[PDB]
Amino acid sequence: KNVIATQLSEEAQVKLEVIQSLLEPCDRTTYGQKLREAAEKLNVSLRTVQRLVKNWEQDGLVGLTQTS
DNA sequence: ACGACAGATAATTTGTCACTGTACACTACGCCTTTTGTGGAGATGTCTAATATCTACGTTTTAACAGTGGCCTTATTAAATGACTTCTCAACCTTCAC
Repeated sequence: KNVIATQLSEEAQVKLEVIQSLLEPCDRTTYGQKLREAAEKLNVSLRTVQRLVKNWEQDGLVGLTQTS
């Protein structure tokens, strides 16, 4: 059933801030650079943003917020 | 792309040790109520054998006397006594004697 995110920490808000920018509809000719302009503000390599968006789709806002 | 090798790295628990909040300060099984089955007199009710009493049952004994039954010989003549009965209870005249 439903899992609701609450008490998001500020680095999770940073994760939200990229996710809300990647939510603009894109294609391979646009994903790569619109990802990279986020990777530079995540300050971490592209593949982590891939796992971030993976977990975001896999679990939502509670996917980008770490589980103990 | 993603995810897939060996290894980094942010947790996660294990273990130290300075610090502090707290009890020890004697102070619950005890006060009080109700039910309740067991128990001790103690007034009262229960109801008999029996040793008379208390007359009668009537039943013996007495004597009094009543009735039955046996016996008792009968004659004559005399006497005494007491009685009974019957009969009787004249009257004038003549004759011879003094």
